[PDB]
Amino acid sequence: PALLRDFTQVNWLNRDITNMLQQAGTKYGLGLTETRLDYVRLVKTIVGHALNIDHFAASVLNINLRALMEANVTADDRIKALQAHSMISTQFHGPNQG
Amino acid sequence: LSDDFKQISDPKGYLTYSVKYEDQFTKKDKLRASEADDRIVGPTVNLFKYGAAVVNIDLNRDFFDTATGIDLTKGIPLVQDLLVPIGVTAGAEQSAEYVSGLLMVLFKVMTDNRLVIVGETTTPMSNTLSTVVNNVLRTTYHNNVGVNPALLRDFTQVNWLNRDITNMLQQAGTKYGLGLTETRLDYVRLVKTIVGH
Amino acid sequence: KIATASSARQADVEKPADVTFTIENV
Amino acid sequence: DDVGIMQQKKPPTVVQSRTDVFNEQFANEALHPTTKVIFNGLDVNTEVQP
Amino acid sequence: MLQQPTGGYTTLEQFAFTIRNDGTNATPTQFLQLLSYEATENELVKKTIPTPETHLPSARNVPGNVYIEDAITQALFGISAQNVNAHGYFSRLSALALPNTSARLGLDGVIYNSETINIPFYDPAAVANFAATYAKLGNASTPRYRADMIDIYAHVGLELAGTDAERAAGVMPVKRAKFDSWEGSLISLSRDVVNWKILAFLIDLCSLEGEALRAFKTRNRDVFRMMLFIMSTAVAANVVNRKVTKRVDRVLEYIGVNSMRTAGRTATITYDLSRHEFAAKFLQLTFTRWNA
Amino acid sequence: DDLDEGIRMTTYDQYLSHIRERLHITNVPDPIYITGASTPDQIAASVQATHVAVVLYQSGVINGPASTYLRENEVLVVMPDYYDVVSRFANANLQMNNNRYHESVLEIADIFDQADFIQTSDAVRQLRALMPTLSTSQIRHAIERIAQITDVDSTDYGKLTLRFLGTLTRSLKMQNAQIRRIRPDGTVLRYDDQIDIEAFRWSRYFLDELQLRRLSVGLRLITNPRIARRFNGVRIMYLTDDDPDPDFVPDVPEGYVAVQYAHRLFSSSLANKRNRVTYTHPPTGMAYPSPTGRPHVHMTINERAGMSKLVADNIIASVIKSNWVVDILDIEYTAEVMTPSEGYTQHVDAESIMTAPKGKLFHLQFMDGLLRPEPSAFDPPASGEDMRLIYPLQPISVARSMRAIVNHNEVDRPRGAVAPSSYEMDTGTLSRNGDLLYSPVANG
Amino acid sequence: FVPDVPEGYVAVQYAHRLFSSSLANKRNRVTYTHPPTGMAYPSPTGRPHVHMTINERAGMSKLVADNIIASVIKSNWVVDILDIEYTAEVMTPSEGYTQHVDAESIMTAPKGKLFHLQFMDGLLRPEPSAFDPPASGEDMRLIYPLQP
Repeated sequence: PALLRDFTQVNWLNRDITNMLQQAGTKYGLGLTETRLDYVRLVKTIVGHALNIDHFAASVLNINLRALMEANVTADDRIKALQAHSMISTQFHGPNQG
Repeated sequence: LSDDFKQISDPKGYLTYSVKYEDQFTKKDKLRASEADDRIVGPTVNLFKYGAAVVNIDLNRDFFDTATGIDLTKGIPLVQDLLVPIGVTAGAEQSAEYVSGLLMVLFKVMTDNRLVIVGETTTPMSNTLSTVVNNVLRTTYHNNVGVNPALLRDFTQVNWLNRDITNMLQQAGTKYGLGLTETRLDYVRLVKTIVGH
Repeated sequence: KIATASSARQADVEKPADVTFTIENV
Repeated sequence: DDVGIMQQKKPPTVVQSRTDVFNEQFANEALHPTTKVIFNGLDVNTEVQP
Repeated sequence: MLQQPTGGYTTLEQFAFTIRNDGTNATPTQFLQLLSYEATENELVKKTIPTPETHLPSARNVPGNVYIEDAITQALFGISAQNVNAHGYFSRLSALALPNTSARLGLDGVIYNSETINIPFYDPAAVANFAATYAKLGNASTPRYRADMIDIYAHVGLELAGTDAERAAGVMPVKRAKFDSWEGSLISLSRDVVNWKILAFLIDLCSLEGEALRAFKTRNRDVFRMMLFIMSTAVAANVVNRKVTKRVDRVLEYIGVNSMRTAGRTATITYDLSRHEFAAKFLQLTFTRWNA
Repeated sequence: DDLDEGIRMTTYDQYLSHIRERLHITNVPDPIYITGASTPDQIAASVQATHVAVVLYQSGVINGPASTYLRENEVLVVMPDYYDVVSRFANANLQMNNNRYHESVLEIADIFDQADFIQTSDAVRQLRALMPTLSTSQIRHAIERIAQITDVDSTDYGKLTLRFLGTLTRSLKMQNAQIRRIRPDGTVLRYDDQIDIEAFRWSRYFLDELQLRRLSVGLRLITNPRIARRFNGVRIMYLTDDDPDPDFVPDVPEGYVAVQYAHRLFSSSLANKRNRVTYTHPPTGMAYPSPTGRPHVHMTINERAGMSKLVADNIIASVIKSNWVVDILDIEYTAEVMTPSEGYTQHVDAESIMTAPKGKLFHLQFMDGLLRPEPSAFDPPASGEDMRLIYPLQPISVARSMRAIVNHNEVDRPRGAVAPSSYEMDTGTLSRNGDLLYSPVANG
Repeated sequence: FVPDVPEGYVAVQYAHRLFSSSLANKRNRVTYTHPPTGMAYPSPTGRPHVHMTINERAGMSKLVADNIIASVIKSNWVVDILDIEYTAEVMTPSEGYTQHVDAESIMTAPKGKLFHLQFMDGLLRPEPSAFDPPASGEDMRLIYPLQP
């Protein structure tokens, strides 16, 4: 609804939305924004967008991304599992451990 | 009258920007300039698009044509059969061709009789131009603005470039501008009036 | 999908000067 | 900075196969970069890990 | 041209070094105050740093304006920095090292082969003093001149986590750093650092002498400590979070011990081997100047 | 003393070719000879007389007050020749020396004040220095070719067409020629305003005023560094391909000993029951039959003339097996600069660089691998190395204006990316006379 | 003839742990980290003179093997493979070599393969004519006995 500002011809609505926008307590914004997570790399870089979405779905999406972001699963971990399921002296080689 | 000159519009220069692109680099985001700002800034942005590995300044092949005997396919001018051995055939890809080629640049420039006439122009309203372009434009411009890097300001998504060009523009020593300007020669009449672009 | 190089250079558009029959001032 | 995705072009891969004894010669050696490599088969990393 | 202040260029407010702390500006010292350390069984024991090689790269002429400051700060702190050991930039540096070179190093951090007047630029004597040592960054990769990428970090640890007694002793327990932190605190810290005009700090570190330079070392010790902290996180073998009482505490382990880690990670900036050689050489030069 | 500072002087040939006719044209007395008894006041009277600040050397050692006068006033002495120049001046301080000089072009515009009789610049001299020595027949060839390029019927030009002796071509070479009345004896007379017309005063190389006007622009274009893409000289060095920049010339390391290539060095010798192409190292004189184990050698190679294939190949083998750094100055090449995606269309064998005819233009390609994306984190390790032998001796990317128009982390510039120079964007103004000008730097 | 290791070379026991893939200047190089100083060496070319002693080739990555051989060549490593058993035939100069053992097989074979190295006895090689022009090229032996 904040988008309707100076766009709906319904005047009272536009007046009211203008009031709520100009109040200090609320500040609509859209698209790319400066997240604390900016420049953090995860194969691809993270960026933040102020989407028009519900805060519940937004909260869950944030949680998922930060989840993948924190896991620190490297190749060494998978090499460790492969070694656990391999005949006792097998040697594994390949990717950097990190 | 003698044809002492060669009336032309939208003149071609001696040097032109060549550019090599790495075609796997493209910004995911898509710019949406106003149609007029695209009419002005457009040939530039299309030339200096993302992934341009290099942007060179070559001699204009289109001006120093083969009719002048020049061959600019490798970086230097090359003119065959000027400075040659006498009495034996000259070798191909001879270095002497370079010096021969320079004469043809010099000669071809010694005898350029082109005399500019104004081409199709445009007078955008200021409201249809993004403000930097309005700072750079001067009421009107030829439809065939060629490239010039100063145009990329607030237009290339390559950020360092835009930052750097902004620096050079805001420095007092340099001031890009485009289209009609106040020449000392303004209002001077020669059958038709003179103006400066 | 293989990477590719490319190139471009600004074109000449030097037409010989046009002969308008219209005049622009008195 | 990004990881390449489309297959990048690579320098040609000369395959020296040095033996017990050999007569090394460098006439007509390549001047542009080449990747010298000593072994005939090196796609050894075949166990893809989903 | 900027005449160099007796206190060094760093005294100018034009070259103040600062870092955001959860997005608010703060002096590096008051970030370092947030740092807390847990020592472990291992002990860092600094060795004498080998004296840097006298061979500057040949001062060959090069096209364009080398942007030397951005090169150095990126190679040390920038995310996934590239081509850190390309030789041309340091050819221009050694060009600055010559007694009466036409090149000038602007406050921008750029070097200009012309005497291009409009941009203010550091006093040529000072930059000669600076290039005379830091052109040696140009041989960071060359096998004869490679820095020990391992032992040098002990000094790093000593200048970061070292207590004054631990520092005078020349040995400290290997430490695991931790601090209350916002998400992405290390990356944002590295972004704040990589924007530092470290050329003022290095031109001052190289050109200043006697009491003024000693006062300079006491004054800028927190800045050097901070650059050291970003490097240490770049080499920290492991970095994580602990969730004590709602607050999250970032924990880097371990300070002062390079792990030669090469693959990048979410937590921190990460050196490739080239960046390791570079950072090592930088540390050798910078500490050799730092301890005299 | 700065290289610009000191006693200016030139050979007499330059004088007749350039200064003298112009002196005759302004109607001034011929500049005084400077013998041993030449006071500075006489030289001052002569300089003020000819308005040219020149004095031809006569005979005898020059006394010191005159020398300080010529040095401070930048008076241009003309000398018959350059043998034993120091002997022609009295060395009070003994600072002057035969080898202590700085040869340089000096435009006539910096000595003559009147602009009517000066057309060109140093640029023509530079471009001439680029030319091969030319026979008169060759010169006629260049002329007829320039006519052909420009659709002129140049036939029977420079040629007598006698009925009985036939066609007889004469030379077309008349450099710096003037139209001049001659005595019936056939000898020339100094151009007199009283008889000969003003149009005959100074030929102006026989071009229209306007062609001279354009000729100045053209000389500035030819003498522009950005158009000079005929590079000469390459460094052959065994190195892993590291630096992305095309303009990378590896430094010769510390222990290396420079050695001019000469045939006397490489030779045959018996060595372990074989006739090995031994190299002898001039600092020690020791012989090294095998390319392996040779001392580090910065071997310059001014000419590949008689260099035998066994020797060329043995040198290259020394470049590899012994890390010799050789520098072939004979080569002249164009250099295409490849983007990493286009790779290398051409492939230069070592043998071709060591056997390409002198004066043929080599065409080398050089990667600008700066636009090359990071390897995938799980891409297989590369066991072997990527090596490279051919390197430029000089900067190559001189036409380059902008480099790497792509982001690095969506703010930081890639190392080695190049923004266009500010001058590309200045568009200043016309001068009071109508010349183009860059905008003022400082406000004043 | 068993070549001596030149002075200033340093002994290094082979271990799988000494080699690893790692990023190094836009390529995943098989870095070698020298056990004394601890310094990594992404490329074969710069490596310290190393008298590596491979007690057992088993478990070694083939790429690590190529790297070690490439170190022998470009950094002058002397690597001493102790696992190998081999017969030897001393060929006369007249007959020349007939069988060549690729270093690939020497590095990657199973323990218990029995290699058959040949060895020229060059004492009776003919002497070159005093006036004949030099040959181009250099004979090179890569593998050597540890024992007579």
